[PDB]
Amino acid sequence: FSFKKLLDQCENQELEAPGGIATPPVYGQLLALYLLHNDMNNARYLWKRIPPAIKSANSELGGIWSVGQRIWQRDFPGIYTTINAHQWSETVQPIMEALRDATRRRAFALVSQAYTSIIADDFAAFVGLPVEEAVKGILEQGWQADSTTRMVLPRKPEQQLARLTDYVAFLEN
Amino acid sequence: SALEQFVNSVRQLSAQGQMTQLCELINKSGELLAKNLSHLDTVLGALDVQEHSLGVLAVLFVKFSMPSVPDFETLFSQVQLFISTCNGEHIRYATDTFAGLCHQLTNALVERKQPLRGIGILKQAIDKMQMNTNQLTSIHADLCQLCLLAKCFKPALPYLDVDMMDICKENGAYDAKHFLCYYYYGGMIYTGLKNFERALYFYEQAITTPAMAVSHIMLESYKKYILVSLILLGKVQQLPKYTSQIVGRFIKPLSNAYHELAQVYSTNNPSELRNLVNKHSETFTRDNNMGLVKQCLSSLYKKNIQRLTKTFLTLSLQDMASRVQLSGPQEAEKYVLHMIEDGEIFASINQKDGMVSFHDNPEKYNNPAMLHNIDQEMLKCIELDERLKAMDQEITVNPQFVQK
Amino acid sequence: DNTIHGRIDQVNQLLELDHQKRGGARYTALDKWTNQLNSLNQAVVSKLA
Amino acid sequence: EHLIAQHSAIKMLHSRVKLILEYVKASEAGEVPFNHEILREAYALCHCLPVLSTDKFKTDFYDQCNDVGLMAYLGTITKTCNTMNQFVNKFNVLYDRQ
Amino acid sequence: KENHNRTQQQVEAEVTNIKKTLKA
Amino acid sequence: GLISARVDSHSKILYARDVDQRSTTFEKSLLMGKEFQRRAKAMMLRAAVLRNQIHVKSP
Repeated sequence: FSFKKLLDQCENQELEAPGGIATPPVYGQLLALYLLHNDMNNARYLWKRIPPAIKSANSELGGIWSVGQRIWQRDFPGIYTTINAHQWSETVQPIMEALRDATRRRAFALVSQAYTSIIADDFAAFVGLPVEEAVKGILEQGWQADSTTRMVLPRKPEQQLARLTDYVAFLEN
Repeated sequence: SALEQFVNSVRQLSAQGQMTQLCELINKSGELLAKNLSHLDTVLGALDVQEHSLGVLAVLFVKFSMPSVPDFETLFSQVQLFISTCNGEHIRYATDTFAGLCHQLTNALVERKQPLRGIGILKQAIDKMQMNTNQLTSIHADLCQLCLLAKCFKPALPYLDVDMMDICKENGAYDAKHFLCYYYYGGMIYTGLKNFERALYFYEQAITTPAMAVSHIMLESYKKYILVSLILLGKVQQLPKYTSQIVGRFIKPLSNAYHELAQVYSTNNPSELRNLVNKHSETFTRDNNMGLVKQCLSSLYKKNIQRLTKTFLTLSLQDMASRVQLSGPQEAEKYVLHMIEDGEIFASINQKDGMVSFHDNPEKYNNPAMLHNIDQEMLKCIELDERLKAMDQEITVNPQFVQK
Repeated sequence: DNTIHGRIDQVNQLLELDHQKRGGARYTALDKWTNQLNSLNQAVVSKLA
Repeated sequence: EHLIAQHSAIKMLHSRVKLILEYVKASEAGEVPFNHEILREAYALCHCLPVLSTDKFKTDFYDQCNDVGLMAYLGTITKTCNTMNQFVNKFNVLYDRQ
Repeated sequence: KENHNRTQQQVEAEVTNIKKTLKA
Repeated sequence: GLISARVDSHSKILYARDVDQRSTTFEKSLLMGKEFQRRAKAMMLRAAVLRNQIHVKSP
């Protein structure tokens, strides 16, 4: 969509724009946008190469590498709790508004084939909703819950003729 | 005084041919060339700079001291502008001082600890010095180190995903150090991004270099080769037949901790592996690959769990976390869930009964999308055969290959 | 003693007889071809030592 | 030479479907007496398409396609191995120092 | 097919010419 | 490779499994193709280094 273009723009402004060190705005923007695309391998090195002067001056970046560890050591309640802890200017607010949706869709896709019967209490922590609100919204998708025990059962949801001629012309030379 | 004759000569000898004598008179040096030439550099660059600027800058940069003294910012700007807009195919007549200039820039940046500015410079120098994109140059070993000392692994990815088929001679020079360093640093970069399948290949292409003496860039390409092979596969892969015998004579005995680690990672038992990591903790941390070893310990569990799929159709979580020695059904649940999420295993958890059911039924080859996979794999072989024929006909017509 | 071509099912008290014969000669030939190419390729490559 | 044997049979089916279409259009606009039988058989012929688009068909068809694709893949691997051997033999003549 | 055999015949002609001029 | 069976340790039932010839053939053929391409690339690089005569001297 539009986030990939922003990502490559910050990559270019990190490489060739500065005299070795870029501005904290683009630094934090890139750090937070790496997490959205699930690229923790690059994000760890981005945090490791940050000079130890932006970290001690612009402390907000230290906040962003507080969501990341939660993705690193996979912990969905940790992700949801840490996202709702800090706040910055209008540079990461739409980043951590699509990160929320991405994480909540990742959890839904995770408990759709890994689990065939899961407690509703654990499902609420996975998706990131209150248990009562989670169970009622589950039933629309067709997943059959089971009350009085809280055991939701997730349920699974033009040139060929040219190519063959190209293969024949190659085999026979 | 005299330089005015030299400056004018390059002005008139160039733009009319006579390119053979140009490199001859450039090689005549000038005995420090009256190092105050910083003023004449800009005027000499008629049209798209020139070639004599390379000769001036090569001498300027390697005064074996005070690069150009504190003129660094100006020197760096001159180098950057020159490399960005040198243009012309003339820059390929002297791929002996161009590589030297890039190497000197890399060494200065590494010494000054700013290996991020040069990643953008040695990206046009590579692009504007090789014939095609499948040719290995001595500069490829500089970018792969600049983007490794300054953790920025993604810029080097376009230059590591090409299967090289030719190596630039560079009109002399190009010692084996550059070839070994490129295929070692590329392996390190690929390992850092957790692409082990190609990191193993890159390390292997450095071990099998022809050799007659032990070099301390092939030792730390066998030590890491063992670990990457133990992570990606369950065992140490067999090195190719044409491997130099030096690896099997001195390199192997020098790496004895890693062979012991593989020996323990041959009988599946994490208890001994955890002890061996600590007993040899000095060797594994002196070689700096401590952290690539703990990945082997963490991968032993993931290998054992996958080995459970070949015998069982439904296992209990408490019972499962007693053969792989995970010590707890709660931790075995997350160990299985992580492996399912990564596409390493095919299983489903049942928290009600608390049991893991193994499916073992990924795919039946009746998909119109698998046809795409077969088509791509066939096209890659077709292109490979075309390349082989192309660089076979160039030998069939060689005048030397008619007398023998 | 190779007299009944079937298998018993103890938990269901059944007897499942073998009646279907898929193509077993084409896939065996393809396996032999693949296994022989896997060795021919190595023999060809090792000549460039 | 194989595609021409299938180019002379499609050219016969096309030159009949075209004639039937021309007759149907002539009957519509009005050029020949309205014959009910012909215009009913033409309706049945039109209703006969597609020919057997069931779900089991597009698994056997793809089975066959994938089997032939794998056979073609192995054929190209064999030809590339032959070219490999030819190049290696031609190379270990010039660049031989033993 | 025509292009491949033209290329093969041209390579053969070049090799024959090289063989002929080699007799010097 | 003595018994082609799978244990079901819930009702304690030993099931007999049957290998799919077609899927096994496809898997092993694709793996062979991947290895062949890897070896081809390695050999081409070996030819380049042998042609350029790249080696490390004892000095």
